[PDB]
Amino acid sequence: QFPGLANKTYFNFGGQGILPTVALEAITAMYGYLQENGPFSIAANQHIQQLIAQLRQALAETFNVDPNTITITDNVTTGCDIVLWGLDWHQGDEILLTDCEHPGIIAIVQAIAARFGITYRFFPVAATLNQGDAAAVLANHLGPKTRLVILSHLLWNTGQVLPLAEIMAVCRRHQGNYPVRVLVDGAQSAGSLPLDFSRLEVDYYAFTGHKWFAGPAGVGGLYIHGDCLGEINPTYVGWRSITYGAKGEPTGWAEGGKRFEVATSAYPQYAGLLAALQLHQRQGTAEERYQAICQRSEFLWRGLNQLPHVHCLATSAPQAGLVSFTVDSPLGHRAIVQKLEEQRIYLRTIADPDCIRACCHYITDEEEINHLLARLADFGP
Amino acid sequence: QFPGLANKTYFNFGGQGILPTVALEAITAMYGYLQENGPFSIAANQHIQQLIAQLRQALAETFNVDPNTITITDNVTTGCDIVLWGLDWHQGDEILLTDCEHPGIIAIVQAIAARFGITYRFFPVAATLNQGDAAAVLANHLGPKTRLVILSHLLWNTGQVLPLAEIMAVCRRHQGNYPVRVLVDGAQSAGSLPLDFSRLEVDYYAFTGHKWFAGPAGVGGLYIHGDCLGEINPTYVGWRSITYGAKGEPTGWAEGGKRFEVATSAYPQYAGLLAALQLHQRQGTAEERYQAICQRSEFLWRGLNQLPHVHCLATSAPQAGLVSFTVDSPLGHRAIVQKLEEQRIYLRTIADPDCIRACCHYITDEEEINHLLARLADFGP
Ligand SMILES: Cc1ncc(COP(=O)(O)O)c(CNC(C)C(=O)O)c1O
Ligand SMILES: Cc1ncc(COP(=O)(O)O)c(CNC(C)C(=O)O)c1O
Ligand SMILES: N[C@@H](CSS)C(=O)O
Ligand SMILES: [K+]
Ligand SMILES: [K+]
Repeated sequence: QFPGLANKTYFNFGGQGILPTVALEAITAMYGYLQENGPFSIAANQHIQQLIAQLRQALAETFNVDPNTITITDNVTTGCDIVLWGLDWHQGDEILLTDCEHPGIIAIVQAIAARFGITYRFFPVAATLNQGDAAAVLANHLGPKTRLVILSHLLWNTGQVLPLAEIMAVCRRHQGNYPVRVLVDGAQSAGSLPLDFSRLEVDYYAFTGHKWFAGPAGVGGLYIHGDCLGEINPTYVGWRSITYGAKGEPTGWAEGGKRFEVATSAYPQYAGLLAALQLHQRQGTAEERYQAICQRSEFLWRGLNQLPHVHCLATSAPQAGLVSFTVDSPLGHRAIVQKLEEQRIYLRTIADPDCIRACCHYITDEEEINHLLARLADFGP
Repeated sequence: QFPGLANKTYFNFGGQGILPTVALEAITAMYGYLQENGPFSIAANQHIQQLIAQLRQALAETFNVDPNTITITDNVTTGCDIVLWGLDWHQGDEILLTDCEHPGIIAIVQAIAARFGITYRFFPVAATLNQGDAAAVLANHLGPKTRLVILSHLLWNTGQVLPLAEIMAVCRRHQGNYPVRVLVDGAQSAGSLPLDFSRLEVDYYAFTGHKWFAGPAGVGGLYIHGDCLGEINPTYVGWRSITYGAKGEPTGWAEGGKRFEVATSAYPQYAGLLAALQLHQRQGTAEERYQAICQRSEFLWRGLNQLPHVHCLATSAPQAGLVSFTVDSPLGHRAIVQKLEEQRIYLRTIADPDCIRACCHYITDEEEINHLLARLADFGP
């Protein structure tokens, strides 16, 4: 089902997943449908609307929520932009972000701070991978003007799964000028951790389809709890965002998540993500896949512990499929990742902390892990 | 090269262009390159950046401008959203729009009005298709508080080519509170009218590749004159928008137009637009192509004039490839467009004014036009 795995040793799912054959077939079939029946026509436009609704529904079912809470986007970042630019910020309002957030997300925050006169402070979570409590660190940083906390459910740099439920309680127990809300960056978590937003109570959860879900680059989504929808004003909008009047004029915002969708998008790619989502559910439940992912990451982590010059950041088994580690060598992590790539072994360098990250998916196997171990064994001080 | 033309009679280029074989080949080849070399790796990431640079450069050459003025987007609307949300609006600032702008664009202006307390009015341009002066109408509406004028270079509803140069001069000569700037919606003009931003001076020009340029749905762009760049603050941003420091931290904005680019997009589609652009230039100059488009639209227009129950909105030959008309019939224009599609003849209904629109491209032939005319003749009072 995943042809790209065969002639390589891939551990970069968190960067982009290997596209399954059913996804490529769906993409290709959609271009064909458009060429045959349109591309612009009553038939083609109806087929596109039906496709969009099917993908919105598939995502909704994935997270066990109502389709109205789902916005389709192009990537994780756009979901964060929609939430951050849509909040009715006031001068002096404060945003707290962990010290492990993506530089792109930090950039939106700086842009917001410049535009609305809000302020932002980081709180340290990287150091809580093996000890401490990230929820308690947050409690020690909440203030009177704190309105939004931004965190990645699964940290892209260290592989820690933040204690989201406990963190939500902490924010909800806080008595301040604002009911503290939390925007979750789910780039690594969605598609690997079992996520059920009925059971787990969240405010805003941004994700993408091109990483753990193994969809094509260019399609992602955003979840907004039904009760937080009214707090998010549309910013980037267009013809997909509105309801229409008698003369084709705008009369209001489209229902639910649609108000945040803009204009023409890569429709064939939506069919690709839908097909990939369906393939995963056929393999087993999110829970079974998650256990399989952990089985592989612990196997890799154990092997790495056995190599004398490799040092895993985590001192206990990985909580998900990310395994970060350093290598004692005169070379530097960037050179080591390049040398591994020359051997068709694919990992990624992490800037902070300075280390190397491997991603194990449920489709990763022991021979791949053992091959990675074999090649790393050669680096030394 | 344009396979989709066979077995249908297509006049919806303005909605979406028929994708050329070279474009589909380039899209498929890109998925293949990503499967073979990544999809996330040093090699794959470099190849994607190179592809992005090639597309930006090709767009730059298309309009005779420096690549630094080009932003890659997903559609026409996004370009307008970048310009509109990026300007530093103050209560009472005014935006003037023609009375023929797209509903999605009007909706952005409305969201802006609500958030910054700006105001907007329409100047009547529709009525200038056959008489009057749109530039003069603009002059009589220009005021001390007008900060920006939004207009479609080629009107999507009536097919009028607005006097952009004159209208630009009108705006330059004005003496008001703000130096008056003009944002152009080039959904219909780009790819049909010969456009040179070195010989034609514009401030902002939003376009897409999926209409007259015949690229895939999902890739477009925005031109911002260098003198206007600083006035546009990045709004939706992400990892593609910034430069990086030593610990991978944001250190400023990416070069030129890159700062308004967000995050992961459908890269294979970029290869598709690049290929469609290169084909579009393989077939004569923009002028030769524009003359061909007009030879086709005048032939349809003339033909429609001969049909007793059809009435073209334009009383002189169309200035571009759009030919709008009404039909005298109890059926209504939507039923007629549906019936035409039942015969694999593809046109579209326009909501204001109530009419039908046909798009003639340089690849449209007289047999297709004669076919549409034979079937249209069947309707009557
Ligand atoms: C926490 C997190 N947020 C946001 C993103 C940006 O992805 P989009 O392009 O979908 O907005 C990533 C991607 N990470 C990568 C690439 C990685 O860690 O290898 C991420 O890990
Ligand atoms: C003037 C104008 N502006 C903006 C758009 C929206 O395009 P994007 O999806 O690329 O933002 C269109 C679309 N027209 C159509 C569909 C038509 O003429 O049939 C348009 O004609
Ligand atoms: N290439 C950078 C972009 S920051 S989202 C990275 O993925 O680390
Ligand atoms: K070790
Ligand atoms: K007539």
